[PDB]
Amino acid sequence: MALEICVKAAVGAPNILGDCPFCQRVLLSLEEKKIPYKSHLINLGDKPQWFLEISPEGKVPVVKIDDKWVADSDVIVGILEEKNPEPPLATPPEFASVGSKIFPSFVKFLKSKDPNDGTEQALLEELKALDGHLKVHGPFIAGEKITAVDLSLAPKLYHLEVALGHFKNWPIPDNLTHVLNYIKLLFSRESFKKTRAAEEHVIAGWEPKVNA
Ligand SMILES: *SC[C@H](NC(=O)CC[C@H](N)C(=O)O)C(=O)NCC(=O)O
Repeated sequence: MALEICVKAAVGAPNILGDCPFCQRVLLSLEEKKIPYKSHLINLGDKPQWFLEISPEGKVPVVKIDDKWVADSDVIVGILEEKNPEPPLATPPEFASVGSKIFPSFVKFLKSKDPNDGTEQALLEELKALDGHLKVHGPFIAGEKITAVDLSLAPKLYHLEVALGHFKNWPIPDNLTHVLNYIKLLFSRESFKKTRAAEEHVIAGWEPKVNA
């Protein structure tokens, strides 16, 4: 019965969330559904021994759906948006084609040993290719409503705004007229606003993950 979820505790502050935007996806779909769940803050620097019985890689996120474990957040989202008591949302439209390039390229932006100044010249055209069709639909990165492309990207855009803001506060121009207003929606709803990490505890989670 029920839903139990294991998620990133902050570095040094085990009672709050820190850097794992992949955990923030799982909170986002549960809070869009408003469905009852139970959350377990895992310290990744000192992992509970029983946590390997839930996640064989020792990673977060991992969940229990009806007490049965599921790891990796794109698989966890795939099962939650297909096999749950609230309506299923596992429908990827055309926005998943560009969004699946943005998905790793915005993690590589936060790991830009390979220059971000050269990478950004592709990211502006990735954002234009998404935004040019999203401005026909209006509100969300999957179109008229939240589906898999918001669940793939929404916490990663807020994580870029915070963690890239610490050294290269990269502006979204008003020509990206969906993207620049969609970032303001991350401070709203149950689905985005409840999932917002403490912003120092994103930055102090992300620094060693420029390397690791
Ligand atoms: S976010 C911190 C690490 N998790 C992941 O990177 C999850 C990637 C998956 N494909 C996903 O769920 O989407 C993590 O748990 N690191 C362990 C550590 O010891 O820090």
